[PDB]
Amino acid sequence: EDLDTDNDNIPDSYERNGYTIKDLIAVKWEDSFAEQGYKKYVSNYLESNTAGDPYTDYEKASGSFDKAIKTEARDPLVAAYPIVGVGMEKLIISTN
Amino acid sequence: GDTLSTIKAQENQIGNNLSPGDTYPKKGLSPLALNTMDQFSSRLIPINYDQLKKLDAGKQIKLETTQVSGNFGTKNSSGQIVTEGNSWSDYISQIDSISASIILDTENESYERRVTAKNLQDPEDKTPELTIGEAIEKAFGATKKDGLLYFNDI
Amino acid sequence: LKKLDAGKQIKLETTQVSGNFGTKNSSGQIVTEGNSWSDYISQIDSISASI
Ligand SMILES: [Ca+2]
Ligand SMILES: [Ca+2]
Repeated sequence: EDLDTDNDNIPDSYERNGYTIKDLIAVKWEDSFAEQGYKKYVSNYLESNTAGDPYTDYEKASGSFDKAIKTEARDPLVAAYPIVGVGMEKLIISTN
Repeated sequence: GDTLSTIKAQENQIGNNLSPGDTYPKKGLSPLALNTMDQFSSRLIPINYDQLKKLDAGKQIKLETTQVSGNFGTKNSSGQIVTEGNSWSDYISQIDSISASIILDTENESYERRVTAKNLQDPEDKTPELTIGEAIEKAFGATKKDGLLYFNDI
Repeated sequence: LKKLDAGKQIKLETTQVSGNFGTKNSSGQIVTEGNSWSDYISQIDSISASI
């Protein structure tokens, strides 16, 4: 419909059933889109950050966010949260 | 294999300007010294005793540039160029993630360019698709005479 | 030091702690700078029963 509770750019019914982003606009998903390479997205219709990451549902779905984050992060249900670690290679001791 | 130290450039060793193809210090000037380790240029870089014994026996210390910081310039609400708060580290990864690197030696004068490459697995990527020849022609500004590319005369 | 090497132990007591909480700014971005807990610690302790 035209209702919008979370006040993102995606209507609630589209979030409930399914939607895909084309021409920077969210449209109702049809099963014929899968052969063109499109994807089907579903997310919370009462929230603006379904996954908890700083980017919203419309930003993630449309890819309007940073271009160095992976494609899998573009669906609203996966968080774009980096995992950084530190690994030691060698140790040097300078006797005083 | 031992990294003696990693030092960021303090206020003494910061280049105010570096044009494409230029050099800091400019051509005709001596190299700048880098002999301070702390943040306020109050401490000198130390080395061990075994490291010094290695050094006086002929071994050489190599220098590796891991990363480089810097700013770029744009126009504010007025006509004044402002280069404070603008950084390149915000765009380095985004540029590297969607571009193909091309280099060109041409007798000790290197050129490095990045050209946008279209993703064929994304139906919503509208960036035009280019061949390798078109990318080479665009990046280096080479001209076409008889179906071939000449940089200036080569 | 002479006490310490004779067997006595050092006890550690936490007198107070400091930290910030998260809230939404004009955008949808969580900000946790300047939102301290020491402003509300006394107000919460003065009208509440601890369980
Ligand atoms: Ca919505
Ligand atoms: Ca939503």
